[PDB]
Amino acid sequence: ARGGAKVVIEPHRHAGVYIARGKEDLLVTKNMAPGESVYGEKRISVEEPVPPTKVEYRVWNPFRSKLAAGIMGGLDELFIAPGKKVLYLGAASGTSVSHVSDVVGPEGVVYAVEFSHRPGRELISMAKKRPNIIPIIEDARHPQKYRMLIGMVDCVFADVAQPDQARIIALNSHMFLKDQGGVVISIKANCIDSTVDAETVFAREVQKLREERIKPLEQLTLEPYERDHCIVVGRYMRSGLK
Amino acid sequence: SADKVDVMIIQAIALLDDLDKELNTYAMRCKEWYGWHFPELAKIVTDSVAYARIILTMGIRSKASETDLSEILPEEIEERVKTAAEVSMGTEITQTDLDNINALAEQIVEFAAYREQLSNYLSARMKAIAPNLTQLVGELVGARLIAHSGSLISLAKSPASTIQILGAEKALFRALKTKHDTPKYGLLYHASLVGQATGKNKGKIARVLAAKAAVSLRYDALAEDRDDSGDIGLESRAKVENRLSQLEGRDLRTT
Amino acid sequence: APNPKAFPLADAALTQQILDVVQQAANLRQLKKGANEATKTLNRGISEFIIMAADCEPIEILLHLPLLCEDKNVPYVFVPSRVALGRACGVSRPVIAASITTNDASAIKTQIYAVKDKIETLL
Amino acid sequence: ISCAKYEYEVHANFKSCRNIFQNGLRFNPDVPKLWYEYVKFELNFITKLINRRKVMGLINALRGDIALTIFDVCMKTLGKHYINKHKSDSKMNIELNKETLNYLFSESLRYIKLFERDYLINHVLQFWKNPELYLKTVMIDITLNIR
Amino acid sequence: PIEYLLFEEPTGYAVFKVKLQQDDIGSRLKEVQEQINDFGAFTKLIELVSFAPFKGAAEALENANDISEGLVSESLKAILDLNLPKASSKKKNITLAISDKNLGPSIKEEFPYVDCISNELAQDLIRGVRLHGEKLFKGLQSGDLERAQLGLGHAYSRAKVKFSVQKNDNHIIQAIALLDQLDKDINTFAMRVKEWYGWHFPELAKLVPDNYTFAKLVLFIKDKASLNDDSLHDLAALLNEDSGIAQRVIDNARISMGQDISETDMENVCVFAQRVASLADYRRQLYDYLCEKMHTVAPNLSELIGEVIGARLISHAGSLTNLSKQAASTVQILKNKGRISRYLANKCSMASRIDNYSEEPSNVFGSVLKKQVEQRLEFY
RNA sequence: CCCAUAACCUUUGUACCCGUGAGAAAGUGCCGUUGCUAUGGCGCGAUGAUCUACCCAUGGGUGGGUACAAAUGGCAGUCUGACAAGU
Repeated sequence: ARGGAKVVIEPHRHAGVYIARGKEDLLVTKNMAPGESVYGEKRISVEEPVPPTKVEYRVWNPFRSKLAAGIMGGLDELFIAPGKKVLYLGAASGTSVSHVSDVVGPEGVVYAVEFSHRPGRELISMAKKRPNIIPIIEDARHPQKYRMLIGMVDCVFADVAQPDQARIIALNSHMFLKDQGGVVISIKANCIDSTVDAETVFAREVQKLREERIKPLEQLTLEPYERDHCIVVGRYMRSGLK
Repeated sequence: SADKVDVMIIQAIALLDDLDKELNTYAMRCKEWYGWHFPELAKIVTDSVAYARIILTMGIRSKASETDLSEILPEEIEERVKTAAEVSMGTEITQTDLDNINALAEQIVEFAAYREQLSNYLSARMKAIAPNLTQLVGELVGARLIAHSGSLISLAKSPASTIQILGAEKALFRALKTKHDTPKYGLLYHASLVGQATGKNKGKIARVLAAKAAVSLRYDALAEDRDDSGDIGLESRAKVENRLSQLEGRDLRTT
Repeated sequence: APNPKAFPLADAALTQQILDVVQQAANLRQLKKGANEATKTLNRGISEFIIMAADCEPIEILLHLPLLCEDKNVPYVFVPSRVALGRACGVSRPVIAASITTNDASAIKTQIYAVKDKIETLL
Repeated sequence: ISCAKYEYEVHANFKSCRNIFQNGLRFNPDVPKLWYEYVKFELNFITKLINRRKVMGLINALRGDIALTIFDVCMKTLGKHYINKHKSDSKMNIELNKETLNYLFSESLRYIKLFERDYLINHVLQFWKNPELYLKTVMIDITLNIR
Repeated sequence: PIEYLLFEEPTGYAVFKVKLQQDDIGSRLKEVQEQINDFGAFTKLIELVSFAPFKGAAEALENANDISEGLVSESLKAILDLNLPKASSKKKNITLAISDKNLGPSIKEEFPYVDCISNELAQDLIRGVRLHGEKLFKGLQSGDLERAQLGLGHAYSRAKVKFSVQKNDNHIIQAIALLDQLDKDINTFAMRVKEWYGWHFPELAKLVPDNYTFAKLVLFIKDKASLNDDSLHDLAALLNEDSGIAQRVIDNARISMGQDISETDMENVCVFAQRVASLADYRRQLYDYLCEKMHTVAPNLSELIGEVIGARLISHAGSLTNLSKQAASTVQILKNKGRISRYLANKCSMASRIDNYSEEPSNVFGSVLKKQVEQRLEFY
């Protein structure tokens, strides 16, 4: 709540992410870049035992990040792990890419891929601060444009709003994803098509991915924060979907 | 005599800790600028004087590929830095900003050598004022002792077990008000002798060192004709060596 | 080779249609006027879409918005006359940026959605 | 170089050696040593053919120009290579320009040590011009005419 | 008939010769996909024939840009010449596997006798090359793929955003925070030198107020003894004699009762004062440079309010971006004076946005804004 | 060792203080130029009008805060005390 209360931290079922419990509950992560707030977010910090050194944890804004509803809503298995590599289709800014850097931690890496320049400027300055994030400023439909820069990524996330969504995830996954890999989609009915209903759009898109050889494990609706979305968690199998 | 000034000695120790603190934050600022430039130095080495001397030596990654860096850093670290220069993640930085980083690294080297010179002044003055103490326990902890409990004659007036305590008074009074175990070392942990010992031996060496230090202190501050050498200090050290050697040589596992 | 940063401007037809919808919004309280209020509205997240002009003195005051609009995936269009925009707004002065806010309880909701669809097509 | 030296010192199939050298310069133009050995091999084929024409006459400058033009494309390529080797302000550009020119002309004097010899170096000097370095050049001019 | 495949790496290019082309018609089967997974059969499929790396970081950047657009580079043409055999243009075109169906035309128009292939076969094999990666290269490829990757990523992103150094402001943030720390330490070292020489001269401690004249005085005057007429004259060339402080300090030096400090306290307070004066010179220089970089980056701020005030504003902002993105309604700068400050805050918001997004400023409009500021000031 | 190298209060040094969004004020108003009347400037704004204790007739002294400084003010008092180790 206010900027003074004392709270308790807790390791989650998913690694990396922690629960911040006090009088009220929060979703928190560990920050690599100390002391620096990206978008004004209130931060917790702890001493840790040499004298103890100060580390810092950061709230994960559930009204703002389109992945935040994933953990609060509760996915069975999120493939982002404290050692793997994540491909990120559509980093608007720090608002999500910095948090995915914080959950993948030091050893892992994150590739932000985005096209519009001025978010590119904010991106590259943010990566200049934080050393696990490498941004690429190209269009998300041509891994043949950028195929020298990414080596065998472990799990793909996507939050693009363009109507090309199934095809572009199919392209990037077929290029760079490991076998038995993980894929997370954040899909918005209003930005694929309006008149047909949202759930029918969801069925259409999940059917398109099943055609594109990625078998979906589960979906979540993310009702209480933003209206009308879905988060799809699926597995790149490439070999015998059945 | 115009060399016996405890107020200058305590001003020295307070200045010493402040100087270390401000050196640390200044090296932080330099690290952040040259991390907006080129951070693999800041991730390979951390030692402030050596980092700043690299900054004084070379000024750009091409210059690093040109230059040699033998005497500042060992060569495997040097060439790893060179490989980081050959594959950097950085920009190129303007002339005026290079000049300012140069001036800052100059500041850092000056503060480091300045701090070493101030410690030299502290140690020589310590040997001038309370010589037996400097022969026995170490001038850093000697200055810290006088600084904690005030001045020389009062520190002499207090007895030996108090001198074994002096530091951890918070833990002491909490432990006595709550009826738990008293703390043993307190402040005398930072002596070279206790650094030689280990464990329950550290407890015994702690009380022994406090006692012989109390003899050194009472002879030192309340004498008329001090020889200014410290043979009393040396003999206390020798007896302490005998005691430490015997207690470490004593075996606990059966033979 | 690079565009002027007021990318993109619209047809005269889309300009006419947008000016009518913003005038009806001015009638029904769901139009808010002014770049400052546009910025606060984007921060509150209650902004549906953004009209901008391309003629004020100069245009970086209005050019701060594309960052926020692309930040929250909000459609933003351009019209070449701040004085025609003010006439549409029904105010005593030319306006450089206007926000159509969010309400699902509207009389012109469908027209808002229609023109928003047009914007997303022309983007 | 090992390939060329084999094919020349045992066989002297100078044509295949030359094509080896062409593709070698193509793969690595950046190597002043490779430029050095190619110029050496050119001059050795020249003096071999000239001793052959001499022993022909006894039993009874084109080459310098191709050497100097090889020197030309050498210098241009090396200059561009070290420009692109860390290509950025106005004063940065001026000082690094002076550094690069020092580099190239040190290397040109290395070729002078490798040494119509006077005419070849005079071409190098007018090529050079078109401070203390200026004095070094005019020193080389007058001492070369004494030579 | 998929004889050669061509891979590109953050270090360089490489070409592989195929041995055993997979039977295609089953390429949707579990078994051929597990052979594309495991290392056990991939080395049965593909052998190494050549690999030529780049020799410079700028060269890697330029070649990567070249591929990304789709034209062929000099290194690539040389590799193809030294690798691909001499084939015909009418019968048995030599077949090269290649990932980029749009790069295909340039290779075909370059070398007449090679047919590019971008089939799912080729996607399969090049995917396998990416997976088994460094483990295939037998030890040839030196230097981390990871570090080469990261360097090339930063370079490519910067070159396609057209990054600068002028439109950075982290120098402003760090320089102003350093300036604050310098002034804090310079006043605390003023207090410490004040007392630590006041044990020699409390008369000085009360006589002279300025820290810089304090340091200059304990520079020049050694102690309260070695004081003479030319010392008084050079003190007049220093702080003043006409203030009478010179007469006061020499008479208090005659009548002073503190310890005449010895040679070592003397040299130590000397080294202290010299260190403090050096830090003061550095701080003055760095402040002047801060004015310089403000007139460089965003001098509409210095135009409307001032250099250090705009700089304190950017440091509270976190960056020029966030100074712009902050709205003119919740800006906190430093009833009626509230009206004035509300107004100039709005004007400053306009100034920040223009000098943020605009490349180089409009101080004529800065002048308009400041003259309007003085006009609303003459209103109230 | 987690901080008496301080933490907290208290006493003195430095400070200013009760987000909303279209409504305010209510030949000439004040000057300029030119002579045998012609006339020069401006008269609200979306780029934002308006809201964000106690005494004495635009002074002080009380009243309360947070960010910064000094205290040899306060909480606040300095462990046990005759065996051990080898044969």
